[PDB]
Amino acid sequence: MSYNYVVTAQKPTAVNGCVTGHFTSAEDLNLLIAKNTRLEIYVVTAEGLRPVKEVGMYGKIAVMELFRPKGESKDLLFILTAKYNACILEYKQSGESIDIITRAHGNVQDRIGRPSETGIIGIIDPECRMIGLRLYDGLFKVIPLDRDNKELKAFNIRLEELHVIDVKFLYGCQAPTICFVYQDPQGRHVKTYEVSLREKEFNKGPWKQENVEAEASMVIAVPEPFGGAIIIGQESITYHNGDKYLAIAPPIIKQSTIVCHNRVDPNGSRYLLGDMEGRLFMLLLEKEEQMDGTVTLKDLRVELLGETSIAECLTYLDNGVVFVGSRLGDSQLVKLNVDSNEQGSYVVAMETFTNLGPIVDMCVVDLERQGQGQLVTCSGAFKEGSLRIIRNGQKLHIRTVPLYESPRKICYQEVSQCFGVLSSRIEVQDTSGGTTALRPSASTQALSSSVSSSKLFSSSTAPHETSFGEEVEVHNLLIIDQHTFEVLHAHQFLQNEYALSLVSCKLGKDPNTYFIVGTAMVYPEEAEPKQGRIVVFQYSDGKLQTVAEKEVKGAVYSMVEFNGKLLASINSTVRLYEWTTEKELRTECNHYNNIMALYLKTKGDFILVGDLMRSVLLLAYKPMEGNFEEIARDFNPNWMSAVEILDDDNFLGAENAFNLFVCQKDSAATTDEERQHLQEVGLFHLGEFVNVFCHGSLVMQNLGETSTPTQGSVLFGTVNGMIGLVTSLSESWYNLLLDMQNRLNKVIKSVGKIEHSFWRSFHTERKTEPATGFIDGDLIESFLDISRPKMQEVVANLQYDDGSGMKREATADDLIKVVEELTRIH
Amino acid sequence: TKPCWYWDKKDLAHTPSQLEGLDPATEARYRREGARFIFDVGTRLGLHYDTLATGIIYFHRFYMFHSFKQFPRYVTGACCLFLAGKVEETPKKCKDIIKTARSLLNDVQFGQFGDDPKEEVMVLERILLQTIKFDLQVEHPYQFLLKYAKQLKGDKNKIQKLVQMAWTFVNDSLCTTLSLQWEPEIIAVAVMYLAGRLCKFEIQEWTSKPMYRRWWEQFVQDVPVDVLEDICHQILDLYSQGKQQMPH
Amino acid sequence: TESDWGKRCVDKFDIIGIIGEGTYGQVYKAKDKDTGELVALKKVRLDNEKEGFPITAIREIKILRQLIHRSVVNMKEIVTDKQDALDFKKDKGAFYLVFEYMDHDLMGLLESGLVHFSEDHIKSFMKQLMEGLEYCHKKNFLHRDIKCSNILLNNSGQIKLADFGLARLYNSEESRPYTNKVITLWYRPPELLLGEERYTPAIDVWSCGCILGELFTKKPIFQANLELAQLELISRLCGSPCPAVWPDVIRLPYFNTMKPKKQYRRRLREEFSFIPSAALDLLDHMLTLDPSKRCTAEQTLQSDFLKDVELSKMAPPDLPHWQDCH
Ligand SMILES: CC[C@H](CO)Nc1nc(NCc2ccc(-c3ccccn3)c(F)c2)c2ncn(C(C)C)c2n1
Repeated sequence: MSYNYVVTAQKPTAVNGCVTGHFTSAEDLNLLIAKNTRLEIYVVTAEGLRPVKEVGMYGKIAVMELFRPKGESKDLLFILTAKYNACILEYKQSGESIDIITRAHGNVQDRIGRPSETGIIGIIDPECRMIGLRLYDGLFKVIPLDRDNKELKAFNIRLEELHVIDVKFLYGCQAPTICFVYQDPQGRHVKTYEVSLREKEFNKGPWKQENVEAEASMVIAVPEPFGGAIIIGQESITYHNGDKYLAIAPPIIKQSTIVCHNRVDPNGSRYLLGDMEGRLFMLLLEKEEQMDGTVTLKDLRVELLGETSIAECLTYLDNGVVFVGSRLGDSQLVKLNVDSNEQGSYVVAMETFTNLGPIVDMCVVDLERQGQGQLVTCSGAFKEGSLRIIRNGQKLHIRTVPLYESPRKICYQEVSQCFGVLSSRIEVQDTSGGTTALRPSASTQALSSSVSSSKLFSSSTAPHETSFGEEVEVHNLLIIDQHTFEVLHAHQFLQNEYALSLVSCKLGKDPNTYFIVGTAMVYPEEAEPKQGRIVVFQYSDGKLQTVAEKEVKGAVYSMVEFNGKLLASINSTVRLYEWTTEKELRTECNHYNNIMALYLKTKGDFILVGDLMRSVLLLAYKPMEGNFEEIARDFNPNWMSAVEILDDDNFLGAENAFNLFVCQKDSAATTDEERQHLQEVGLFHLGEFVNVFCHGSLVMQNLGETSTPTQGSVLFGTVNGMIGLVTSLSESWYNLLLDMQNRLNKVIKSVGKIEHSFWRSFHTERKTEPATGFIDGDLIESFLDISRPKMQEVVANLQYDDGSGMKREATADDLIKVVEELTRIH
Repeated sequence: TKPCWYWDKKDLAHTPSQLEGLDPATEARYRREGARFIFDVGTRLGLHYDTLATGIIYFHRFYMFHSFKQFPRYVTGACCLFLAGKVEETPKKCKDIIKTARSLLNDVQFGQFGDDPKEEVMVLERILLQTIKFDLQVEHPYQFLLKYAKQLKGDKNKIQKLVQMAWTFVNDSLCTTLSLQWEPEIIAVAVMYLAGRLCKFEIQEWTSKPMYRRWWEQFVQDVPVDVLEDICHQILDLYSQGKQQMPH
Repeated sequence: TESDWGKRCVDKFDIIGIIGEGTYGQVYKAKDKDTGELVALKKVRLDNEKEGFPITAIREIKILRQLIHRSVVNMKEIVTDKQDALDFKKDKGAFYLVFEYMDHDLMGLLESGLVHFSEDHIKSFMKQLMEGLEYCHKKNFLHRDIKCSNILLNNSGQIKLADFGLARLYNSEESRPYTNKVITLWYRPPELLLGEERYTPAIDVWSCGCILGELFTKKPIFQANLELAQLELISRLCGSPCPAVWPDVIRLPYFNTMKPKKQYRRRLREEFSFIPSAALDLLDHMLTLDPSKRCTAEQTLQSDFLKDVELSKMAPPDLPHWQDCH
């Protein structure tokens, strides 16, 4: 068996949702911000946000909504986790003591159901009579909000429309009514139903179904003054109430897909809309009241306000202040002005909240010779793309290096005092026949620049037609200085060439240090790339020189230096190249038993291969024979996102299901089969998407022995900005820390009453297994924060065991030391 | 695709054993003893008639590819039965097969099994499988005797007499080389033909085509009487050579 | 000739890797040196010498040389390790069963979450599967073990069955004792959960139906660890075994022993109301408690769902090979 420890170094930073209400007091205006597994509660001041409380939940927050049922003084909070844990929460404050109450809880998972494409949707009735949930295709789940439903029991109504895009509870209906956009073979339609708690079935809807834009995306419930709904698409916005139908199709929105909406004025006159290119719009409901006293929606208007960070969620707070919740870039507080500035913008940024964004890749480098270590991340996307320099301070100190284009890979080249970064930017087919970039960015603002002139694929004769307005990716290699982070150079790759891998190393007997990039030729027609290049560059005297190029019949997904040779993955094939005295790559040997060789890692003469679906494989170079051999494969099937080698026997992997596992050699020679069978000895549900595993530590400022029981440092980066660390334990320490977890879980009160053991259970749509071989360090590190009565309760009847005896009981003041030492690895 | 498992009578003088110096009479004597060994052993255990036959068809085919002077017959027989049991889903442990052999064999005969009987047998399985070209499925005259008998209508007692006498002839055919010369369907018809001539019954009347004097041609196409007469001659020879007489 | 099996050496194949763990040996992927054909080699070890050649392999050889269908995996030949050629007794070498190479296994594709099956895709898949089961059921051979791991699909959209290790012939007029525990619990019919030893060919149908639901949910239907818990899950959906629907349930050994929590009512149509009508009728009939009332393969092919599917269309299932990378 294997024993490992996993802790969070940086909590998730990306904003996954945000709501406003009166949650802490019936009087205060609250802003609740949801980050993966984290809930942040703020109070809205005139200057900005006053933080008041932050809690963690044993689950990914999928639904977050505030509501106030008749009889309550203040808003209650509903949260549904991605594993279908549902709860109703309350804020209670006794002077200085702040705690969160679990009012109702349960798991709403069905034994049979097909998870929907558009994801979990949760909505609440305007009269707070019920919670609607859209978990599975063909079904609508109702939790009625009666006082006695403390377990959140619920029933399913059969839904004929299998493919639902979005649904909201509409305002101003005689009975609870839902308005949804659905897709069947004839296009998309907007249809309405009425919900009966007494009958437990749908009834005919208030207004006629209409057939809407093919890419109709979002449904807006309009307040009672106007009633009805607004449907947001790619080209048009429409309003559907009864016999009333409006449609505005302003050309400005066609340019970028609108992803978020929020209501500014409670009457419904004004709404906020945001799009993927970061633009912020105002949607205006121009009202014409009729003489009888009725209020009719005369027309809709769209007005461009300015630019924000590409926003996942918007929420208007008060006065001219709006909170921009961003998943791909920094979140913001921006003020909307009545008067435009001299550039024509009504939006002016107030505060910027750091978001490490998606961490596509990262490396650890000792920039200052501190003996420590700094983490340089590829963070963000599109106009939010950036590098982040992260060093341990008690807080982390983070420098931001804006790129305005998407970073893809990073590697450090000490000889050149610079980084090499792979990036891609979006240009659009323009009237010239070429393309035009939406904005300048790192690859266009380099001091010196170059473009590949390779003739390898120039024979073409393969037609790829272009339509005006279509997007394309343009890929570059950026040379960036390690002190200033000036873009010294930018190398643009071939048209339709994607840069997928980057290394910096010396090869063979060649003393030069090179940047080597692995490319794949991507054409929309191809399901799998069939052409690719390995390019050897040299950065010398402020210029990047193309040294050698090797054509390959596939995608060079990953490349790694291997004892002076170049090891690369080309689709299925895994290949080792030698670097000749003629400065050309020469193939030595190949391995072909892979579906798709997405990730590579090495140690000595051993290689670990991460396949798309066939998990991890341990390869070996047999030096005497000059070929690859197969040591052992994980026959259990997993979709892999990143892999790392822990030691010569233990191997770490990350699943696309937000899970982590550890495979070990069986190391028993009773049969060749046991040797060739990698055993999954560790299973752990992380809750984050790991893109990169990297050996190192930022706390190496002490660089000293006698500071940790645990050994090894594997840092990892995730899509939600979370940075974590994995380290190994001895059997004795794990059994101690494990036994302590079980004790802590009985003592610590969970938000939503979610069992910790359930949360960390390995979970895919098809399997659920109890966690094994992993210590949730974030649970262990919470021992220090629990009250003294609880601490002594944890250590009761606890006997520590170790090799060489020492079967003794330990006190709580002993453990406060042990955990404090463990809080030092990060 | 699938191998040819049938030879011509003339080809049986060029069995490996014959060329190593075994005379035609002796190879046939060896053939009977080995087959009867397989039969008696399996009967002493609890085995389906198909399992016994499968071992015997294996044994017979084997010594068309190897010589008796280098492969002791009772070891081969035991090995065939052991494999036949696994093929026909009537499995037996090799040790149980060996024990039954010791009960039925002379001490001299059990000498063929050498110092370690189970080993000599289990080791042969490799050769047996390669020899039979891994064609394990075998059809036997029994199924055709019943399939064809079922399509006959008449006095139940007269029909049953034909079936039992014929079933006796099939069991005797396993001792002969016929399993190597003629397909099982032809044998089932041949043993029916013989029972018909001996019981003075006229089978055509029971067939659906009573005027079709060549009654068998509605079961087995393209079989001349020549063949049925040769087979009958070969079956009755065993009785005339031995002290045993036709069952009747 | 092509028919002289067991002599050709495994030298003739370049071994690419090990695709899977086997029952009697490891399964290797290889390329034929002479033709370039990709094959799948399953290793058979008679070195154990406990019982010599494993019966599991004997069944797979005996049956697959007799059975030829587009949905039945083809055993191409049997090859051997290098021969000592001096004494056969010394030889401890092993045999290899050559099979065609199928690109993926259904469990793998579902577990990698890389497949989206449209109604039309499920039609092509279930049609091939049940046509193959019909061929075998018409030849009176029983798979006795149906699982997602055992159904292999080529990228071309062809389907093949590949678990004849636990196969035996069934005689309709003459019933005999059979091995009780034959299917992976997830795809085991209620009869075998209650211990019926004289089982009909319909044990395989129950399994194929479990798959039909799985293709529509992408999650196995009856996931349990213990035989009683499995009967409970089946009962929660199909209804509790009782003489009202299964008149011979009292004849089955464990009926008085193994009771579910309640006498549940059948809800199969309610919990699967998101499935197309033609498919739901196929599922409801295939997941019938009484094996004598459970539909056969020929009847499944003469269904509104699978009857009018053109086998030529062979719509490939959807695999997102490039989008997955990022
Ligand atoms: C059915 C037993 C299991 C199912 O799983 N193995 C099996 N998988 C076959 N084909 C499916 C298959 C399974 C695994 C991989 C794989 C694994 C690791 C790395 C690279 N590839 C694979 F690329 C293809 C296949 N094709 C013919 N056979 C014969 C032996 C019947 C087969 N056997």
